[PDB]
Amino acid sequence: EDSTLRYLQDLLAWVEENQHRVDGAEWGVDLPSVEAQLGSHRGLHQSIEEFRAKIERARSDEGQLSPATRGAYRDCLGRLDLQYAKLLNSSKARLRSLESLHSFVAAATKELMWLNEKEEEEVGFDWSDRNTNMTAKKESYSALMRELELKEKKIKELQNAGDRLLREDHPARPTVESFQAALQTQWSWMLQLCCCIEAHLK
Repeated sequence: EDSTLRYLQDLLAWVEENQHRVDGAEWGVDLPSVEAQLGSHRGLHQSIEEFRAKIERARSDEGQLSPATRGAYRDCLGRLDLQYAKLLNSSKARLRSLESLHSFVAAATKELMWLNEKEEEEVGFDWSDRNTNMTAKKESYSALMRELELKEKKIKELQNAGDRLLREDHPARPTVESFQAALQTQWSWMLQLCCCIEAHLK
């Protein structure tokens, strides 16, 4: 009777609270925070997929109702199939977006650390007059240029990847943009460093 209506409304409420959960969730602002959101959403998404079994069971118990109540029951089933479809598609899209975000953020983080580490090294080296071997200094700078020429292509590859996500209207725009800005800033610092260095080689 009403224990029936209550069960269908319970399933509806579950779907509805999770729609709320998916719709309002964060994306992350750095590698560890994005990984956490992705990890968390993977479990939520599995749970949503698994929820289907409860709907197909409610669907199965269809033939258990008397003729006078099958109509209303099916109506409610239709609402449930509908809301669930919305939820599942929202959850898939969130997973997809989290995966592409994580991939981009992970690659950018790696290149930011490489750049920062390279800067430390090159700052440590004695480029000044105290180092009297101008030949050795020139050979080091050349080796640096060689490395940066390769690295620059990778950085460009990353910026483009970010642009693709934006063109895609990725819902984590702010995080993507902030990593694009971070990469460009670090690159400019590296370029600046190269200028300081060549000042000692003239």
